[PDB]
Amino acid sequence: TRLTGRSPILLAGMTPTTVDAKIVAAAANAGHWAELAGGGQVTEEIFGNRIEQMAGLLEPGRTYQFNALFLDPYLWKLQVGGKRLVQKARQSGAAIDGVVISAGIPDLDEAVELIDELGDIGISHVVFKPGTIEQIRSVIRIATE
Amino acid sequence: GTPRRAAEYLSGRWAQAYGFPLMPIDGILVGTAAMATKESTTSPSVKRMLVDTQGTDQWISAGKAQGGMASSRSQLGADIHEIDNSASRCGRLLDE
Amino acid sequence: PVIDQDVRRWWRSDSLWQAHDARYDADAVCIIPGTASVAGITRMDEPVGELLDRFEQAAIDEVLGAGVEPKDVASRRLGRADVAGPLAVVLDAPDVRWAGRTVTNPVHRIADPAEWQVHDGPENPRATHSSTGARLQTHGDDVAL
Repeated sequence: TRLTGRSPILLAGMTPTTVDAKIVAAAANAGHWAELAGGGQVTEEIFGNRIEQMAGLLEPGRTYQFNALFLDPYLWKLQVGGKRLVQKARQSGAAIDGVVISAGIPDLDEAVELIDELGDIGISHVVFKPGTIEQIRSVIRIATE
Repeated sequence: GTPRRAAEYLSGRWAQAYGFPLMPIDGILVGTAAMATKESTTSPSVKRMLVDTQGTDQWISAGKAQGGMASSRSQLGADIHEIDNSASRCGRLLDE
Repeated sequence: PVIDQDVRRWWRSDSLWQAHDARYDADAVCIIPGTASVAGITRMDEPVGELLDRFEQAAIDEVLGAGVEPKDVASRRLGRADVAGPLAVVLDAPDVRWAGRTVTNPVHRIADPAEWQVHDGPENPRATHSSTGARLQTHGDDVAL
C-alpha cells in the first residue's frame, strides 16, 4: 500500500473472468489493484474497443493495470513485443500504470531492457509472477542487478 | 478463501504450524473468489453451479476427481483444474 | 469436424469463452476454478468492492485487536516519509491527469525520486530543486509548481 497507494487485496488477471471492462473498472473504482486480462484481447479492434470501454467506465482519477502472457508468442508480439499496443495506449493517455508478466520469467538483459522500456513511457509497475523456487531466485537476481 | 485465511497469511501467523517466527507479507491476490460477483459476466447457471460445488483441501492426482473438482490435461498437455461435470468427463476420456 | 488422432486438440481448442453466454447449460461447459476458494465462496451476485473490503476488514480487525491507535495519514501512498500534507501527495504521485489525459507527473519528471529539498520552517512545507530552481509552493490547500 505504501508503494502503490491501493488496498492490499488484489484482483488477479483471469482470462475468462477479468477479460471484461465491467468487473475490472468496478474493482478499480473501488480502490483496488484491478487487472485487465490479456488472454482475450486477440486482435487490434477488440483491444482498442476495450480501451475505449475502460475510458468510458472509469471516473476521473482512477487507474487500472494490465496482464500480459509471456510464453504465448503471437499474443505477446501483439501486446508488448512486436507491435506495442500497451505502449501506444499509454502514450495516447490510457490509465495503465502496471504490467504483470505472467507464465514465465525473461532472462537478465531483456528483463532489464523491459523494465527500462516501460519506465521510459511511465508504466512504473512492472511486476513478475514466478512458478517455482528457481523462478523466484531468478527474480531475486533481477532485483539485485 | 475465507478472509480469516487471508488474515492468517497476511499477519505471518501461518508459520507457527511449521515452527518458525512470524513471516509477514504485504499483499494477497484473489482470483477465484471473485468469479461469482455481480459485475462478472459468467452465466447465472454457472454461478449457481459454482456456489453449489465445494472443493477439497488436499491434492487431486492427474486424471481423477475428488469432491466436486477435478484436475485434467489441456490442449498442449499442461494441467488444469475443472469442475467435475460433463466437460470434465469428456476431457479425461479424450486424455485417455 | 472429425474424429481422429488430434481429437483432443480439436475439442480443447479455445474452450473457455462458452462459460460467459446464457445459451449453454452449466453442465456441458468448461469451468476452471481453484480448489480451496470454491469452498471459500458462499453466495451469489455480490459486489466486488464489498468483497475486497471484507477481505481487508478481517485483517484490520485482527490487527486492531492488539489495541493499536491508528495515526492520521493524509493519503495512502506515503512515499518520502518526512513531510506530510498536500505536497506529500504531489511528490509521491507518479501520474497526473492533465486535461483529460494521463501524463506522468511533471514534478516527478524533473527529478524522478526524492531529490527535492524540503523546508518546514514557519510550518509551510515547500520543496525546491537546486540544479534547476523549481519550487513547490502551497497556496493554502493547493499546490503550485
